Amino acid sequence: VVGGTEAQRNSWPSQISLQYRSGSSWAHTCGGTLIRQNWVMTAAHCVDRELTFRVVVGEHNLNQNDGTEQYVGVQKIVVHPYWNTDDVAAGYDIALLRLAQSVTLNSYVQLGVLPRAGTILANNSPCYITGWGLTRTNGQLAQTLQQAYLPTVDYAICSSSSYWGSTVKNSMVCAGGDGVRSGCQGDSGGPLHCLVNGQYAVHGVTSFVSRLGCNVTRKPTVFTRVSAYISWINNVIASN
Ligand SMILES: *[C@@](O)(c1nnc(C(C)(C)C)o1)[C@@H](NC(=O)Cn1c(-c2ccccc2)ncc(N)c1=O)C(C)C
Repeated sequence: VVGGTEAQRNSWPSQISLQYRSGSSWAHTCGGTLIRQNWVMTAAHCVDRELTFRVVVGEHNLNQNDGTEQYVGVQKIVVHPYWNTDDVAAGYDIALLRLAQSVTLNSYVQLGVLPRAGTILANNSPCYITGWGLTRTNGQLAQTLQQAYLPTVDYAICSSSSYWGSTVKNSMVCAGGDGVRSGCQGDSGGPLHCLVNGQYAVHGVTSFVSRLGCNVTRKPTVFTRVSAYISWINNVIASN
């Protein structure tokens, strides 16, 4: 997250860190959202590689024992049937991970609430992106969970020429684009929390940014619109 601030320890309990084993250690690669005690929602492009993954919940500082972490393995990965490797502009950038074990819920580990199917947010809706991603373009990962106020940019504006044009689809959500704050490498697969009716719900799964850089003016961070896949999500968990 570029232009963010450190999130409080118990602010975003649904956030998880998706890690893969590199050598004899584990390294954070993407974010994700806990939606069931044994199911995690993330980006398809995060699990496109033939790597061994693990999930960490109750995580705050990547390199320090917080005394709240739970480490669980991934037992099954379900990518959207229409997902096309490396083709993030086509959409369908979403995947579900079935955990090897059910995690324990407490003040640091909670399920993120999903929006009702078809829900679209008004322009400039208050949202927050969270993650341990790069704090600067071509910089380095954050040590502690970061958060940044990222207001939505409706489809009409985001799909305009001065913005993303045809690259963005209606199955996506645009947030930010002020040139100061944004998502960045390592935030992928994570949640976009938006305030709706006094409650925070996960309306997006972080997908991509401009090839030019993370925080580019008029190039908001793009997310998969969660509300467009509620039926798919329910179908997967129900038969797995
Ligand atoms: C997303 O954070 C993410 N996913 N993988 C990674 C690495 C491996 C840590 C860099 O970071 C990142 N978004 C993207 O990387 C999306 N992206 C791609 C792309 C496509 C397929 C697989 C990986 C990456 N390609 C081009 C551009 N412009 C992208 O943003 C953050 C959300 C910024």
